[PDB]
Amino acid sequence: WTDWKDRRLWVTVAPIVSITFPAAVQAVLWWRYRIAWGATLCVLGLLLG
Amino acid sequence: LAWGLLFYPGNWPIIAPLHVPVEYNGMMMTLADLQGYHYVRTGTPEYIRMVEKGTLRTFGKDVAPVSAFFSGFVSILIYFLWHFFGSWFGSEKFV
Amino acid sequence: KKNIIAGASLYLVFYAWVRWYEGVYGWSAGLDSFAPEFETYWMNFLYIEMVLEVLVASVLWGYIWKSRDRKVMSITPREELRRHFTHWTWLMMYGIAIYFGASYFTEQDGTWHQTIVRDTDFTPSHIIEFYLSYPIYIITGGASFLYAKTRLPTYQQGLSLQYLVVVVGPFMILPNVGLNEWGHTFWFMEELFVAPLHYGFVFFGWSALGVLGVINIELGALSKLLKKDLA
Amino acid sequence: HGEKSQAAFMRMRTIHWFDLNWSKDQVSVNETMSISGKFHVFAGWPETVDKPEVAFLNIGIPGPVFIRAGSWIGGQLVPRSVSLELGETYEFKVLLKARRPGDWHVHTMMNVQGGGPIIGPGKWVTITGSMGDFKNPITTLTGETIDLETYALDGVYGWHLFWYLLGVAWMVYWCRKPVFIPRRIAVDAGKADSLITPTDKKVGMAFAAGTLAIVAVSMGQANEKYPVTTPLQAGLMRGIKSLELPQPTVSVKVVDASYRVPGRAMQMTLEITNNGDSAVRLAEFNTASVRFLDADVYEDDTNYPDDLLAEEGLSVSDNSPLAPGETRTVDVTASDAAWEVYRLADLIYDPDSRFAGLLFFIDEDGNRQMTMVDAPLIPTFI
Amino acid sequence: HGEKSQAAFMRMRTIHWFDLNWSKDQVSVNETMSISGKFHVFAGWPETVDKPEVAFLNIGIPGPVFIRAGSWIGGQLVPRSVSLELGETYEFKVLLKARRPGDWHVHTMMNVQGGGPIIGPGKWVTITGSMGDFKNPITTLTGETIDLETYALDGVYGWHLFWYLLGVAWMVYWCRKPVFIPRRIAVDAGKADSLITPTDKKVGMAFAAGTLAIVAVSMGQANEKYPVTTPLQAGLMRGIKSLELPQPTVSVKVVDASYRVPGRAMQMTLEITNNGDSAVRLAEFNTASVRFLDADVYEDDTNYPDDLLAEEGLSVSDNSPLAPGETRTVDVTASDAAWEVYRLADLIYDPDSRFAGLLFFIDEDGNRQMTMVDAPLIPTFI
Ligand SMILES: CCCCCC(=O)OC[C@H](COP(=O)(O)OCC[N+](C)(C)C)OC(=O)CCCCC
Ligand SMILES: CCCCCC(=O)OC[C@H](COP(=O)(O)OCC[N+](C)(C)C)OC(=O)CCCCC
Ligand SMILES: CCCCCC(=O)OC[C@H](COP(=O)(O)OCC[N+](C)(C)C)OC(=O)CCCCC
Ligand SMILES: CCCCCC(=O)OC[C@H](COP(=O)(O)OCC[N+](C)(C)C)OC(=O)CCCCC
Ligand SMILES: CCCCCC(=O)OC[C@H](COP(=O)(O)OCC[N+](C)(C)C)OC(=O)CCCCC
Ligand SMILES: CCCCCCCCCC
Ligand SMILES: CCCCCCCCCC
Ligand SMILES: [Cu+2]
Ligand SMILES: [Cu+2]
Ligand SMILES: [Cu+2]
Repeated sequence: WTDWKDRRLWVTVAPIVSITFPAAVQAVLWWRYRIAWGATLCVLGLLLG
Repeated sequence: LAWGLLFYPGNWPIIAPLHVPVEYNGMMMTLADLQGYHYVRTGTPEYIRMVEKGTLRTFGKDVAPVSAFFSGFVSILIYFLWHFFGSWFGSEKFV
Repeated sequence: KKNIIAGASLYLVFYAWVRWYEGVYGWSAGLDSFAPEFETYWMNFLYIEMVLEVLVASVLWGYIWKSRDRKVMSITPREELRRHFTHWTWLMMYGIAIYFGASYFTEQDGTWHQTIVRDTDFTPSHIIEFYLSYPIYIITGGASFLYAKTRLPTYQQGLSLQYLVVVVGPFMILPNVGLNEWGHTFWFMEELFVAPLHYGFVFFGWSALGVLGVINIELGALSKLLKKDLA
Repeated sequence: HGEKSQAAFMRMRTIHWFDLNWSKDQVSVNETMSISGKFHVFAGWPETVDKPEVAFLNIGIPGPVFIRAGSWIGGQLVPRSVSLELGETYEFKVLLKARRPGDWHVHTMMNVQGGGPIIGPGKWVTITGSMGDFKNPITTLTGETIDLETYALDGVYGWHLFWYLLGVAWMVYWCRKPVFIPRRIAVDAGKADSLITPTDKKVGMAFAAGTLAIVAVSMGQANEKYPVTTPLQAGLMRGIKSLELPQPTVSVKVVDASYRVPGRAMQMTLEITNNGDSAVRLAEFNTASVRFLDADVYEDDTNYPDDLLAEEGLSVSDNSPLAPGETRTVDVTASDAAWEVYRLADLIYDPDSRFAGLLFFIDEDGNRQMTMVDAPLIPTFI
Repeated sequence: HGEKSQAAFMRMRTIHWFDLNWSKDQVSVNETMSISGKFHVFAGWPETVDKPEVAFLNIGIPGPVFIRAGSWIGGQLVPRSVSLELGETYEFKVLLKARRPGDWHVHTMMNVQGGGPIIGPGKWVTITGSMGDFKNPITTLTGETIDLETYALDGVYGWHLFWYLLGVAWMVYWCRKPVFIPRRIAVDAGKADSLITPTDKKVGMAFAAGTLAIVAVSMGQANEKYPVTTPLQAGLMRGIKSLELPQPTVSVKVVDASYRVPGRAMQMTLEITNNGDSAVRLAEFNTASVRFLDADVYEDDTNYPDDLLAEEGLSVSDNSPLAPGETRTVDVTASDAAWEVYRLADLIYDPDSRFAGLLFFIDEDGNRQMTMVDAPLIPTFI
């Protein structure tokens, strides 16, 4: 909801919980295949869904 | 730090139009509050809304930046932890 | 060694059928638990789907009957190369199923509460979410796992650990439905997120990251089936 | 709609909605209807339900088929949450604007933080027309009159589509190059520098610079295009007025109450007094939104939802005009199909077999007094 | 001093300090001054500020430049925390003793547990003399009169110095022996017994015994030198008396309030009644410690801090003697540099654009009535 996108809790929570999967997927899509994306892919999937 | 700090700036151009103030039946409300008021969410009463409400230890306008720096600092640790978590998920061990 | 059952993904037509059945037979004909219209279009649905899912899981999981000597690592890049393609067809099916189960219908159920339906004692967007989609993707994941176990040489060495996580891991949200409906009752919280009652099957989406291990494995016996033919 | 699944004792000992009035039952899109009445907070509140320090006057409907054009409690607009006191009576009113055609059950509910939804009686309202005609005009403190239904939409679409296409282009830059297999072999052999060439790293800078640039220009342009922007408002409204109703001189004491299991009937034994100045008579017993009336004394004239209205559901052993002083004891029997239809008989599964209700008395003139009753309900197994 | 950084709406809708009186503004060391007045707890308390079940009457100063010789609320000493009720008025008094020369801004504040500091208006007080002259004599329940400024100091110094010298001696016993390098080589080779010889281990016993001994002798000697010792006292003081002020018969209803952005002026529209028996007039509007007066009706005589005093800041369209009954509506304009100096105009950044204030009326005789006002403040953008 737009009326929940405030200045204190939204800005605090969204990025924190959002950075989880990008970091995890990056831990093998970088040292196994030097894949530059992987956070972009996570975010593209999240946004599409 | 970047992840934490780029969020609100990256979203502001999208939600700014909905922060124009409005006087509705004598009370002042933003267009976003007016939306939340008009379109009934029978399952989401207003009081569950976890948004900034002001305190005696809060300053007049300092929420957005302070919450983006705190979020960046915590994102540091979150990325740290989930790097190792993901390294584990990449394991090829057999049991 | 593909382009056959990969394009035969009937998941869309079937799921396109429920999204229609939902918006046509559960909008008002399923708003009230009542007794007649509900147990006609939604409870019979539930029973039929449970029995069909149990039987389809018991049947489809017969790759142990088609299993045999799987020394395809001694074979050239023809028989074993062909099996990996089948494995990845299974995995694409599993991906579609996981998408529809954990993303589409889960957030659709999220939409449903915010409108009217308080979870009290039930929801008809629950027959479609916890008892149709989750068992479907569970069946698909188990099928893929068993296929790899019974048909690829590199998997004959005892139950890859990460393959178990992109599997039974996502299975642990089904029994997790006990946490919710109990955290929604005597511990309720009318949200999806702050309510730690939902953190149960938040510890299930993580498990859906075991496709980092299956991919590492399937790109270690396959990297040795393509090395010689570089250019 | 889901009130039927809530604990029977909870539905009976929380909030009592009476004097309800629906201004219409057949509306067209863009038309308005109102719901008015009063509700009385029960002093014998349930223990597991937090006291209503924080409550929100809501509307029960399947999504925004109407829009809440306004809502008042005691004459004040209440867009925020409010505070209530146990034992008080409040007058409320809600103004709806029809938005989506169909037939909808419209309930009046009160969300109580730490408690839950407290659903009042519902009414069937029909909306006719086409949703494409709905208009939600609004004038801002700059005015600037806008249409809240579609305002700012193109901006959302444009910005999200732009950022998405930017992110897709990043992946596309690397997608043309064979991925996975050659990259695995490369780092496995020790050629970790697979496709991270200088030209491939300078593309990263452009993207990173073009990104950090667009954000700043966009912030500036937004500040210049919308010079006035307040934060999301919020905050309790403690100051809410109740109703100064005179104390019901007619005092009723429940000696004992029981209900037949199975069966759709309850039986009270009341000791009534008439400290008032005029002869009174028991007119209606209201509990859990069900209205049991005694046809010989009172009949409904507010189009109360029929499935909740028991015209002759109330049966008093002696409803002879109770005159001044003149204490008396009578056996009341409230029976109706709604006792079983609305799962009120499921009080047997409740870990608290008690009840609460609203007694209404009428004089010779036709005035009404409202008395509160409550006591344990004892299942009499047949 | 830091009140200027607190949320504007919080400063306006919490506690209102009035009838303030400072007994002096120029004190010498060892001299006393008092601060008296009343404060009214606002019933429309902020949601995020816990209700004042636990409050402490404090003093705002940069460290102990004064010492709080005493403090009363309603006549009782309040060294502990206290309880307050929303909507009550209390009389308070504080007694200070000058300790350190300089010029200090002395504020009256109320700490609210779960809330924060609620700072009242400050006054500039000057202390003259030399801090070396400060005396804090006290007589104990044994009496035994002591000087709390330096009492028991030699004991603290002696004991801490003794224990420190004991700990230094332990390290010194081992510091003469070459440390680090030879010790590393020793355990690396397998001579773990580097410098732990029997004589080195018997020194450990002496220290351990000499320590465990001194503690016991010292406990005994303390018990014998101070035979009477109570535990640190503490505990809420719920019983706090308020003020039985007659209900202000003059009733004021705010129709609407707005403020110019930018600008240092606010504008209310009041509907006033005079249910009283004598003709009244609007004298002062007090909000967030700022006092807007109407020179034609009332002028300050309490040396109120000038930077918070607007002698002619209040402007009423019609301040003609409002006689009995005789309802009326007027447009009030409270304007002063302090609106911008004390960051009250920053209500625009507050996620709650509302306000609360204190209206004072005066009769022909000169009596004062105190009415409470509160409503939404609407930024009128110029
Ligand atoms: C990429 C740098 C852009 C900096 C934009 C900015 O300073 O925004 C400040 C805004 C604070 O908004 P506020 O204090 O209300 O003042 C700005 C007024 N508005 C909200 C109307 C734009 O909160 C944030 O966006 C935190 C981001 C910090 C990045 C270093
Ligand atoms: C809560 C974070 C714990 C992550 C620890 C980890 O990376 O696992 C190390 C360990 C095995 O350690 P080791 O034999 O050294 O192998 C390290 C290589 N990986 C990371 C692939 C397992 O694997 C497990 O048993 C899974 C951990 C519990 C699930 C969160
Ligand atoms: C809640 C997180 C679970 C983390 C699992 C883990 O780190 O434990 C590793 C453990 C290590 O012992 P394991 O290798 O099972 O014992 C040797 C197995 N054999 C006898 C075949 C060699 O194996 C299992 O947990 C069993 C599989 C669990 C699937 C969810
Ligand atoms: C829900 C349908 C998903 C489609 C699964 C798929 O395409 O996998 C093809 C695979 C065929 O792979 P294939 O290499 O033919 O099987 C291994 C070779 N055999 C069976 C002769 C040992 O099917 C099976 O193994 C059994 C299918 C039963 C459900 C339709
Ligand atoms: C594995 C779950 C078993 C579901 C059994 C079933 O068909 O539901 C009937 C019954 C519910 O019966 P009841 O609510 O008394 O009456 C059903 C009729 N309606 C739908 C109108 C309420 O369910 C239960 O046993 C409790 C819920 C399952 C545990 C999560
Ligand atoms: C962050 C704490 C857990 C990290 C464990 C990772 C395995 C050890 C590194 C070789
Ligand atoms: C009283 C609630 C306590 C909840 C314990 C933690 C629940 C874990 C959920 C998996
Ligand atoms: Cu649900
Ligand atoms: Cu209904
Ligand atoms: Cu100061």
